Amino acid sequence: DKIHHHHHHENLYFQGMLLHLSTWQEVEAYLQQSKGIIFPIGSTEQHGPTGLIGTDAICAEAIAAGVGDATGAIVGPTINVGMALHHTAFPGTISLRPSTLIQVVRDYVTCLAKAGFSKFYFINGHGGNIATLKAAFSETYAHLEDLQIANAQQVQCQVANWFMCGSVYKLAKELYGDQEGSHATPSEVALTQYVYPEAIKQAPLSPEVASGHRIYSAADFRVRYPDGRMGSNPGLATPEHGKQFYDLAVKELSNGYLEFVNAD
Amino acid sequence: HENLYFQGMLLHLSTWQEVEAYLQQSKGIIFPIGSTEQHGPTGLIGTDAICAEAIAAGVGDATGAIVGPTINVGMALHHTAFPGTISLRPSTLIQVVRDYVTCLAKAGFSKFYFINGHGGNIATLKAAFSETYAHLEDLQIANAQQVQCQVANWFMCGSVYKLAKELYGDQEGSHATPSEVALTQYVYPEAIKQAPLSPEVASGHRIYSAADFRVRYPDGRMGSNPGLATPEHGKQFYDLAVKELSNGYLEFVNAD
Amino acid sequence: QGMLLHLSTWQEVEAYLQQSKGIIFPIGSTEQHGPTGLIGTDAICAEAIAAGVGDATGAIVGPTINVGMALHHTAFPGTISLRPSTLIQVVRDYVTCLAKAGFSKFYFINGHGGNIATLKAAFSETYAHLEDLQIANAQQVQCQVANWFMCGSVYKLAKELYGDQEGSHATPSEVALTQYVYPEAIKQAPLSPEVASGHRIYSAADFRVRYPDGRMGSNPGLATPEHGKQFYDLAVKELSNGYLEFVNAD
Amino acid sequence: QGMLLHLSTWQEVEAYLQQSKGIIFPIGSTEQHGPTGLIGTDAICAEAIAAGVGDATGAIVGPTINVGMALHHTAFPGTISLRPSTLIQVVRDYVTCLAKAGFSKFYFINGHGGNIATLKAAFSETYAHLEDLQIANAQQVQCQVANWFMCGSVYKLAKELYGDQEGSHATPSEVALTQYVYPEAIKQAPLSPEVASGHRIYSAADFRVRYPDGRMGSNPGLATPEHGKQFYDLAVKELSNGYLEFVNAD
Amino acid sequence: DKIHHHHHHENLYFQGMLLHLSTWQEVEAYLQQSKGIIFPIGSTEQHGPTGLIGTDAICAEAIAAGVGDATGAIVGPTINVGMALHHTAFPGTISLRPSTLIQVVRDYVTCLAKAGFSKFYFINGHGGNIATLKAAFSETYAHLEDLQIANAQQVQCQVANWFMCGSVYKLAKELYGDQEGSHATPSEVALTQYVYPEAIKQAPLSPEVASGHRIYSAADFRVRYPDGRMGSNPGLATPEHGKQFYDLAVKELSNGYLEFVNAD
Amino acid sequence: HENLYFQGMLLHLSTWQEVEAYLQQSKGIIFPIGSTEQHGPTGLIGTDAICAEAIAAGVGDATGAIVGPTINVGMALHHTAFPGTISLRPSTLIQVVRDYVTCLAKAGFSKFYFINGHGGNIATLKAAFSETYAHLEDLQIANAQQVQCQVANWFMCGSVYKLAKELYGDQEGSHATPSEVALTQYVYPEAIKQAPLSPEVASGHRIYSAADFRVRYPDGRMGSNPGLATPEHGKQFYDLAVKELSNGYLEFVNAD
Ligand SMILES: [Cl-]
Ligand code: NI
Ligand code: NI
Ligand code: NI
Ligand code: NI
Ligand code: NI
Ligand code: NI
Repeated sequence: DKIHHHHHHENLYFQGMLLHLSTWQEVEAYLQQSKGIIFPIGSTEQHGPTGLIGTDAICAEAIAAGVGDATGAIVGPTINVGMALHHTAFPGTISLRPSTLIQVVRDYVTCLAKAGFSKFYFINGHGGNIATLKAAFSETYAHLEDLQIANAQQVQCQVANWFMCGSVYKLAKELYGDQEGSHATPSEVALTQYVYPEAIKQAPLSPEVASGHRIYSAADFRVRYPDGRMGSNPGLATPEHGKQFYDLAVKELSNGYLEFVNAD
Repeated sequence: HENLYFQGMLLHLSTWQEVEAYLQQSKGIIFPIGSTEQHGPTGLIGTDAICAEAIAAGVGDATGAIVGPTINVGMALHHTAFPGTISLRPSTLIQVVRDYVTCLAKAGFSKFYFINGHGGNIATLKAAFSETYAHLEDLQIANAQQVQCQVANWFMCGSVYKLAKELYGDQEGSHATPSEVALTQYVYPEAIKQAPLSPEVASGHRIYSAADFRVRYPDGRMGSNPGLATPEHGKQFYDLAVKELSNGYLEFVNAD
Repeated sequence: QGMLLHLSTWQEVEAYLQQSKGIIFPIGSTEQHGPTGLIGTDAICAEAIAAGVGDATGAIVGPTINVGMALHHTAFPGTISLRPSTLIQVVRDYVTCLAKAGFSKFYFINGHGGNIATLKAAFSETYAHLEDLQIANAQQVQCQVANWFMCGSVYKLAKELYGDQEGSHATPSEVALTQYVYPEAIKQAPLSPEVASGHRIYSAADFRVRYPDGRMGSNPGLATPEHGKQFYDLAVKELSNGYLEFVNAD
Repeated sequence: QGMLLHLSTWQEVEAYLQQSKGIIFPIGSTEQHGPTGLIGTDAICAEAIAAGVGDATGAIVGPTINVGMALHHTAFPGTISLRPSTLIQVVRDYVTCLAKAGFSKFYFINGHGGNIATLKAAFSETYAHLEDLQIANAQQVQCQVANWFMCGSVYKLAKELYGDQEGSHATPSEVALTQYVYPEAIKQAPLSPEVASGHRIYSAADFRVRYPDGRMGSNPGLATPEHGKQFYDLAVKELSNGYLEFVNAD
Repeated sequence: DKIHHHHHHENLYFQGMLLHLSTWQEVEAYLQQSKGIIFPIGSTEQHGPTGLIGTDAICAEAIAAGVGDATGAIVGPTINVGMALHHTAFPGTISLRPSTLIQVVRDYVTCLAKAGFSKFYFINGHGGNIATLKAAFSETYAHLEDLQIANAQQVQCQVANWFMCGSVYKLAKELYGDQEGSHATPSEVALTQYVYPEAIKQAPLSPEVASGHRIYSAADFRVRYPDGRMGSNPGLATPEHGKQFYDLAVKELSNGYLEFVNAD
Repeated sequence: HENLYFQGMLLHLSTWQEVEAYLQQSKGIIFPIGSTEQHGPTGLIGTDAICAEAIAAGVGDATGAIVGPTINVGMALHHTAFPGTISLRPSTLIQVVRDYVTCLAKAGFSKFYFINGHGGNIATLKAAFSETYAHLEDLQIANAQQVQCQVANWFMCGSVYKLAKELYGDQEGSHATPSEVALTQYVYPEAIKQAPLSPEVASGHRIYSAADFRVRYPDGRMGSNPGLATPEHGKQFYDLAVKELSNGYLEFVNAD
């Protein structure tokens, strides 16, 4: 079909309750039952010769829709561009400054907190967002207090990193060992291959890959990691492994969301 | 029978090496930009992002453009008294646009075509374009003088305005319009909403604070009867918009 | 009838606020207007029109915003511009101060097309800020921009007198108005026969490549001060009616 | 001799820049000046003095910065103020635009004491910004603020005519100068015999508690326009000499 | 003595080479030999009934001076106020916004990078600074690139958290067990008692202490942790334990600084 | 023989419960604010922070004030062409001051006395005070109308200026002065520096860009012979400053 030609993506994403496919009256009705909302947050950045530039957004989005569906949580629109400053020496990377992302998060949370949302669960696909997100939460809490927003004291934000789930790390170790690496990992590439089997990329991977975890300026990054991979053999990925990572991430983060939303 | 061949690509479904190859033949990129805001009793909160994203995909598919990820939240401050609206400040959106365009300009992109679904974004976007040009000059980005941004508003296309007037007349209105709701019904037939619509609807175009807005427009509609929308009409709006914006994109990217 | 804020005492502004909540700001720009045009053109037009509207309506007229969003003209010497982000914070500051005192109808009489997008962005920023601050009248505060050069009567007279030679910048209509206001500062300079048509505006460096003498499509040699008085009187009449329709609306 | 930037073409500014790198900005404020003082006082004084200095020196005079840092006066209706942070970004924008064109001696003729600290902060911010941007003339760019009310001759005449009744705000010297410039706008209003002495300025709410009619220590009833002309002529002479010593220094 | 009445502090702090006790010519001479600089970073925040409001700054400062002395590193002036937004419901807490701290770090690093410093080792005493600091580094790298600062590509920042040293955690476990907690910990209080034996505080500690690690708004924080402690029995601290923590932290972070400054 | 009794306390050496008790009797707090900047061939980079911090400690010790932690980096942009200078932008320092004062004002502090060692901080600090008052009003902080900030510059004390003129005459100068270097020698006798000082020193008070500053003042001095400094002179400056600022603090905190 002309409009809808990513069928695996559509099966995974168009489940549960998306904010974008709801009316304001439906959101008002939802808010009688729950004050929780899930934001998928990723990145638009290089993922080596074979990785999708959207990998982090693709992963977060797909898992978030799954968690929404499993928990009854409303799922907001995906934050597609985050803090990816160190990947800007590769073309197609888009990044905000940390200071810009903090203001974006502040704006999102303030609008929704005024409506009565108080449990904000960010399902994150990009390690580089973690620090800025946590900073943004702190900035946001102080802003809500300064505004004397009615529910300010109740408003809570948490980031859940799908790639830090214990079930996910344990499977990646079992399948890929010390070739999982830190960026353009076979686990995340596996997941993208499951969501978008039509976009599986064929490209050579140099047989030696730069290792280590050191990340400074964009210019330094590309010198250290010339093809953009850190330590990783994404050629071990399969869409079958991808489904496994999807199912583990959704199960573990459904429990995590429910523990969050049900906590005081 | 027919085949389906897509000219362009989603940035998100491309590798850095595919982007590099692309920049050898073109310096253009399309961004769909919408909004997450109330659209009345029957309208999707995502309407403007859905319309932008679908049209932008169609234009990419007909022209060869790389299409970037959808900017899903925009300048919707006057809609914040209805739950589910998310808005950036204008000042925040200026810095987001500045950040997007600076990163891609450094890579050699120079023609940024924003396909917009929300009239509230227009002023802030144009302001962002001016701010960005001056920033690119300040940083002495190698291609700064060649970098061009344009906003194309699907709902201002002459063929769209004309078809809306034929189909809906004075019941098109200004917000939660049957033409935009019709497009969302075509795109997502299984998300078509049923709710009551009061027969009298507040008219006029005056928009100030969020709290004033909800008093003037109690259900969220401005002048509109989105109950007139059909997915069949939707397909006509899609086609008209994609044609016109495909020609617009190509006229822009090939201009000096 | 009308008063310049600058020529009023605070006690007079207090007395004014018992009878009206409206204030007019002239907003222009400091930018090149071709070989014969004044760098202050947009400020001059806006200031003079706003004074006349004040006189006709009894409105209080604030001080002229002389520097606006003119970034695309900075490749010509004498241009002064704010960043859009700066002008947003300027407008937010102006309106917050005056909203706190009781003003709630802000009518910006604008002389520069480059300001419009940034002003509309500034309005939206300002409404959310007044709500954040819980300013007493926040919900009633309204801002409107009125562009003298988009008045129906002004556009019509421009089209009748100059046709396609009006163009988009350094226009004979605005130059005519400035000749009327400052007959001592009427400029004579060469005007190359060739002038770029089209409306494309990007970086400042690109703008001067496209529009080498600073004009966009215009023949400002057609301007006379007699035409200038007609534009003045027309803009004052139409924006006097616009101001009153605004301040009396709900 | 001197030219208003607003009444010049870009070609005239280009010709000017072959002979001089200097520009004068009048900077004032929009704020209460007691029962008899004009809200535009500081702008009016600065604008008029700067015009006269331009005439005497051949300097180009930029458009008047009409709204400055007047936050402590916002409990009185009609005050307009920028935040210091906003005024910093305004000055940075002005000077960056003009430095790029070749201007390198920026002489700010100031009418409001409240601006001084923010202007000096703005200068320092601006120098670092021009260095960050590697603007061609960055190292040569200099800004100076000249406060007409701190001119030695002005202070002296004020002390001779008014003594201790000069005070610190809504002063007879500044009011005299405004009567001279706008004889049509001379105000009459009651002036309570009691007026607070002392110089303490904190929040806007505290300021109006301390200075209930807006005056600080002043008897502006002493002002005449004849005194106003003396202050005008003195400020023009001293700041004409100050401008020339500035533009000719290394 | 009248001017100098904190003698243990002075013995620990006035060693090695402090930037503040150097001329510009001495700094120029230093830069021929090394491009590294240590910043102590702490916080000004409540530390329970018995903890010093300066604890995080006191700890970072004292350890940084020790590391400077052991390594030959120049030690910059202490960043006394950081990101402590969640402690503001207790009087005497001072905090920056994350966005403000990012600009502070950007300004410090830009000035020093222009002079030729390229290895910035932040010895941190406050967990709440970590996210904002990492964000600030990223913002700073992109700023240095935008400025085309001569050494931009070489400039590296790292944060080293004294309380996350493996030798420190291992001693705290051995001495305090599960009464170490997360805030106003006996380990950090022990360290302050060693640096400032004259400022040892006597105050009652409620025998039950709120546990858990959840931190949201300042208002929520004080409800959760009424005396300001998280999980901790700082009454187990002694100045003798303090010396041990000081010596372990200096040894481990001297190795960490040397590994950092000597790395490519 | 003599005893030493200190009236006030360092905020850093106090508990939150001691601060609460203190706020029952006083709403005053002192901040030492200095700078990290070159001070010529013989001057400490920390001079302004050292002088502020020592004087502020002395004032606390004589008056009962709580003294906050030293603001060690200030507005020193014109000193950045000499290595070891650290400066905030004025705009950054405004937000730092705003953040400090907002947090402490919410706790009930209302008299903020800044003991300053660097003339370059004065303009930015005064600007910060105005910005902060407006911010406190915007936030409707309970004590906003009572919050007062003052800057006291030790080097502008009448008794300090007078003693400097007696001791050093026209060789005091404007930067890296013998009076400030003398105070640092008294405070830190073991950090006294020996380096050559050219007998001719550039005079005048003109300060613009950092690069201009180094051309005008090649060794960093403005008009000064800091070789005249002794720690004995230092003690006199310390004593004079602490007396005058102790009276200043008490006059401020007890004023309406
Ligand atoms: Cl982190
Ligand atoms: Ni990834
Ligand atoms: Ni819409
Ligand atoms: Ni014009
Ligand atoms: Ni005045
Ligand atoms: Ni701690
Ligand atoms: Ni000094």
